[PDB]
Amino acid sequence: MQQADSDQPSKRPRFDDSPRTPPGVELHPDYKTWGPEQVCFFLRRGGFGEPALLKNIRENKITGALLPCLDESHFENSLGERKKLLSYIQRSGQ
Amino acid sequence: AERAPEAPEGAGEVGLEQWLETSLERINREARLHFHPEFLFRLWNTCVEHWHDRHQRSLDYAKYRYLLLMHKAMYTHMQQGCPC
Amino acid sequence: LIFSRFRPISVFREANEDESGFTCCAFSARERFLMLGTCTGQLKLYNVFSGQEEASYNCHNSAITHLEPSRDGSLLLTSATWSQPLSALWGMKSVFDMKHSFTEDHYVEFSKHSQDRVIGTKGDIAHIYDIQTGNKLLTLFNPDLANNYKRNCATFNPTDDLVLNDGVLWDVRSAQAIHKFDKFNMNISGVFHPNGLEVIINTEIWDLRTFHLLHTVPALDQCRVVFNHTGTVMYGAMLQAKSPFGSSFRTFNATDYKPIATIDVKRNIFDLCTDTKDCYLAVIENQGSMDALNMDTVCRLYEVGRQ
Ligand SMILES: [Zn+2]
Repeated sequence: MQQADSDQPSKRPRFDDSPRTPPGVELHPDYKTWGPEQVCFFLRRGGFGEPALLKNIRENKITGALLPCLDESHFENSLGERKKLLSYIQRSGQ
Repeated sequence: AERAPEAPEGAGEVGLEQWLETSLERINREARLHFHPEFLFRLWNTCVEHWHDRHQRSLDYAKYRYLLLMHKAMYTHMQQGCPC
Repeated sequence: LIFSRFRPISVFREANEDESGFTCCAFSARERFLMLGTCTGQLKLYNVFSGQEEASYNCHNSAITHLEPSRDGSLLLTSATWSQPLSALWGMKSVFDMKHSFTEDHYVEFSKHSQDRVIGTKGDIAHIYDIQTGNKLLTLFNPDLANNYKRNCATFNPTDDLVLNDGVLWDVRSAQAIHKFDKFNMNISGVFHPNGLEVIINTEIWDLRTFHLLHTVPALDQCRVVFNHTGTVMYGAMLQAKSPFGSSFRTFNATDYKPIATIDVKRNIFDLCTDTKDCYLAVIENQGSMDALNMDTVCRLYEVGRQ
């Protein structure tokens, strides 16, 4: 009796019922067009989604065009991480 | 008095996983026709950074909350009037 | 002028969700129920008196944008946002089943006098369907006269003689355009006054007999307009061309088009509706933020008359 294409689960995901036990769409082809939001997705895929870093990316309105021009002193404003991030951005696709 | 009709047989049967990913696929394709990726990523990033990372919820819960936000955004936009 | 006072008395939330996502509301045929549509396609019936969720149905794969029960409680029309089928007709009498779908029609409504027909809208085209068979009875489209309104909703006049579609006036039994109303906005296509005498397109109020302009009413700009059962008052809530929904609704007098009140609910209004006895006003309210995260949307019930 129920149309299977309009059907939904009866159980809805609830916060207090959904603990973590331990992608969706794609970026623009050229880095230059990225807003700070697309830059944050990019940074998170590299393992650099420290909540402080992405906050600065947003406050300082750092775009994708800007993203190649940066240094570890910027990244301070955890020396080992800054080296990896600097390396990540270097070796990347766009 | 006024009675409310019985639910159809078979309502609620579909699994979360299957429903979630089919939904995410459909709305994402559709949204890309109406929104610029910055907006799309603004909804995705908040949901994942907030529900998945800070509040340590499953990715499925985060995706589910993104789904809810995209639906409402699609709703707003089409009520406003779509050029195409 | 009792439509100057509204007292919030009740609130409805989705009972099984962290965040409510009502997108639509309509009282049931016999007004025992508030029918609330949700942003994922569900329909939910709340008992107005008890306040409890009495039923839940799965209707579409996108947000519900419109709900119209038939006066006889036999049928329900629904519309979605972007998922096909966009509209559908449902049975209401024993089991909830889909009678017919209108795949490409993003808005539907019953004929007014005898509710035996459904008029649907696909862009600039209006379709008229028979309720029993679901067959398309006719297609109203005149390419020459089109205004191309972005929010076009075709609609029957009170007596089902006439159709307003994309700012064009159609005579139903000859199936021919008899007047194009000139275009003064991009979005609102317009509506019949319940008195069957005037047409309200956006700001402009036209006279059907003479096609002379009667009033221009700047307050109505981009407002979704709603008449009370007796045709004495229109409610109005903006949806502009940060959230585009107005934070407030204005009531007017339907005879002289003069303001009566300007009510601020301090929340984004997604939709509103009112019962026939003019006791209650239900308003879908959304928590506006520059913050994407907060999109909790509830239905607040108002008592009209009471401060
Ligand atoms: Zn669009």
